[PDB]
Amino acid sequence: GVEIETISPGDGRTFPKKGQTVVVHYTGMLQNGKKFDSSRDRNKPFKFRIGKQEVIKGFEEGAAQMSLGQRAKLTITPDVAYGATGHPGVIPPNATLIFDVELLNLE
Repeated sequence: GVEIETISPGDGRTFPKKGQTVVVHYTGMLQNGKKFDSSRDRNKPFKFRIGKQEVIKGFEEGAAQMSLGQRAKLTITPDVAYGATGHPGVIPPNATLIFDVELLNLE
């Protein structure tokens, strides 16, 4: 599953709903802190819809637990990331992933 360690608190009133577009900045890393993806490096906030499987299950689940403005570290185990396969070239098999996620807006 997903564990969340808060970095900055959110507002505690605005949580993502099912189907809702959330806008985040994120950095996706392997368990050693090696970055494999970052919206920050693109200078473009990333949008996806909660519960529509547009991102890995753990990312979606983690963001659903966050309130607007919150920044959190998500620890995501392989069964809710890329599993035993992994992502060839990108994510090794059975990889635990760490995402630094900031919830910037809900649409």
